Amino acid sequence: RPPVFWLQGQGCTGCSVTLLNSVHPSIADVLLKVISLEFHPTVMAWEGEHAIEHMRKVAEKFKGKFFLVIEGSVPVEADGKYCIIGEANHHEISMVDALKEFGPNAAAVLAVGTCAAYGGIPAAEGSETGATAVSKFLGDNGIKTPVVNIPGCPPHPDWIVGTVVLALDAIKKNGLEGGLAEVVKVLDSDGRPTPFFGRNIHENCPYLDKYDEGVMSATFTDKVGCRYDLGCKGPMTMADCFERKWNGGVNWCVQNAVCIGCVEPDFPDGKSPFYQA
Amino acid sequence: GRTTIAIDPVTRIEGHLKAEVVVENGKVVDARLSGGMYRGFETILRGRDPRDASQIVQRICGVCPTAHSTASVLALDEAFGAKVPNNGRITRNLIFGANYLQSHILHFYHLSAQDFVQGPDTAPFVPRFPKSDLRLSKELNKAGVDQYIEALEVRRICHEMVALFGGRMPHVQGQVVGGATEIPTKEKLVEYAARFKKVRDFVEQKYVPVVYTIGSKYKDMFKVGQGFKAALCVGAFPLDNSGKKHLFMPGVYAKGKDMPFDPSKIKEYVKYSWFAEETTGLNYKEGKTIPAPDKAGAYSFVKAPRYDGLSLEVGPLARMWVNNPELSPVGKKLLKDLFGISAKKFRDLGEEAAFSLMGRHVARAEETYYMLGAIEGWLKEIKAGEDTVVMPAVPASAEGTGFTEAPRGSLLHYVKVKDSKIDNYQIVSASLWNCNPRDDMGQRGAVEEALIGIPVDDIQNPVNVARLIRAFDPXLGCAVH
Ligand code: SF4
Ligand code: SF4
Ligand code: FCO
Ligand SMILES: [Cl-]
Ligand SMILES: [Fe+2]
Ligand code: NI
Repeated sequence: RPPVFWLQGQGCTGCSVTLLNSVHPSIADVLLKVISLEFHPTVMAWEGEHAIEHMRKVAEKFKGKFFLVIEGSVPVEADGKYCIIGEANHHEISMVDALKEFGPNAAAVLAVGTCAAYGGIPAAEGSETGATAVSKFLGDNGIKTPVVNIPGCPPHPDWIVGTVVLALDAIKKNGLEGGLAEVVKVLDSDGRPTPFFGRNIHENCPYLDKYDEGVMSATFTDKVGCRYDLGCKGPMTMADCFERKWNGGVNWCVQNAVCIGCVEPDFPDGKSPFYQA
Repeated sequence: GRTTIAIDPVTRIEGHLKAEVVVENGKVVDARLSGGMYRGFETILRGRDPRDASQIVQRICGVCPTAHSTASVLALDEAFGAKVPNNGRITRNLIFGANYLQSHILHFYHLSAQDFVQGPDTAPFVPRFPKSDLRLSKELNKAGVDQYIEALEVRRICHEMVALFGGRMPHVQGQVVGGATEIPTKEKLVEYAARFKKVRDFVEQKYVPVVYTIGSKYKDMFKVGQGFKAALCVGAFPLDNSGKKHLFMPGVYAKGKDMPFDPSKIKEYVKYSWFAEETTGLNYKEGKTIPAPDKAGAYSFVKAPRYDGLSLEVGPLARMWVNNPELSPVGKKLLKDLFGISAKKFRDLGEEAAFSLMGRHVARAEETYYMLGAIEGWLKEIKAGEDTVVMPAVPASAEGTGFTEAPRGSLLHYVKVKDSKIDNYQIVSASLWNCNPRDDMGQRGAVEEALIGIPVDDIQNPVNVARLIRAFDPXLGCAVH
């Protein structure tokens, strides 16, 4: 049962919260039987340098075998000072330093959320922290550990759990190394698993007929027309929200309002203004 | 004689926090809180279409995004001159109210309960301090574990409630300038009410009773954590369309006195914060956010907000104290049976016990019950099919301020619009009021002060430092933004 360490950089904890909303039949087993969530600052029992040292002892015992979940971007300006994640016997550990320490020794890294995947809101125009995507940061620092991106702001819990399931099945079938190689084959050019991000929202939208007819809603509460004029970014967005919907299937963004393209590498600036085409 | 203890990360909170305390003769005698992660939303927002704010700001915090959504759309409503339709006002209350339920349940069970309840021998419930001061009987400890598990379901259902009219959660799509984007249907109102009944039953039968019952085994924890005994509420959940009656009415309480809230008395100091010295002491309408991560003497990315010079706290205790509602039936009964206390209204707990480590947990449970009544009312008030939004034009020049109460306390957003774009956007949030560093005059932040006197009889197992902090339910994403 491999350990998982969940490190957050410049995130909003939305990736943890979205996972707490999972109704995936496998999630309890993932946490109780398949892996061991040894470090997670939002929910773990211990604290402080003790929690950091616990993670370090586990990481040493499972060198090459543990998994990192990284949420949030990694800020490089000011020598990493815009994100400190812990302190060990007076020595501060920035997100930069944490990834330089643990990154080389992980079996793989899951970059969860658009911030970790692509930079996201912390990297957007007007920011000043040098917010950097996980894969870019690791590459820039010569760390070749495999990274899978599971974006969204936040991701749907099914994308996170589903990617874990994909990986589990691949690793059972071909071993750690070979398994990861099979996972690579089903990633798109932005490092996203194609089962969840391989279809365009707009091509699969229930309002596509209205789009084609040129019937556009002029107020959000008109649910008959297409939402394009209200700012819907479905045409430029690769995600399966149209099918699984959100929060136990009770709604989704296009039904409720508009898609804002939250899974895309240019989010938010390339998807803004949100409420104009 | 003095021992300094540093805790980084403080866990079972949201976000990045370091606490440093000095312990002497078994008690905390000094404290410093450091918010260690910064993003800079107030500068990221500049130059954008102001309507984008009501999406961007939610990413300050995935635990309380509906609060930021609310504050933002209220600011935008003012700046745009938008009159939210009655049914949209109520819809917004239903979207946001449901996350109060989610957030308080998450906080007590998934963040706080391990402070008092021993988890099983599996990660992430072990390892932990060898002497964790976990006092509950076999039976009551098991009830805590069982309810933590059940609460995973309940908090998830609360987010389903949020998403019914909000689109999804975290990060609702359904609140915009001018109201709410989806008119409630009869069928979806039935769905919301079915879930709400499950949540109500859990709150009434499990959550409220367990907080009092666990509290009755930790009566010592009502005797510490008082801090300044000063509180702020800025109002929340409008109950009419004329901006006066609210579920929580505004007010300030300090030195035993109640006074009105005047937002012009807010100033944010930065001497001990990693921001440029010249930006100290600004009211939010003139706020500036210029990071200075190397500035000597500073120790946090949280600014230091003060109300007419006072360091105040916010959250359920603040609101319940300021508004002084009647206590829940189950609370009244357990106060009698377990504590020997006859109490009718919240202030009957007395100031000392209310403003305490355990008092804050009690206030949050009581407030969860209080919110059930409000949501029940809104489910009767809402009208299926009635329009919930107007579609205002973007003004070229305007300003607006949105005031509300996030689950952790007072929140305001201020926007200034120039050339149809955001010229300034300033946020003064709940955990900013609680978890801030010293101001320029050396006055501690609310939680820093509440740490003073906290018992640490065992420096190898200093569990009460973070227990105190967790009582305030911090989220440092909010505090720093
Ligand atoms: S623009 Fe949006 S609402 Fe219209 S068809 Fe495309 S995805 Fe659907
Ligand atoms: S519909 Fe669009 S904005 Fe909503 S979750 Fe899916 S990709 Fe993100
Ligand atoms: N609740 C919440 Fe978030 C914080 N602190 C805000 O405002
Ligand atoms: Cl909220
Ligand atoms: Fe601010
Ligand atoms: Ni928050």
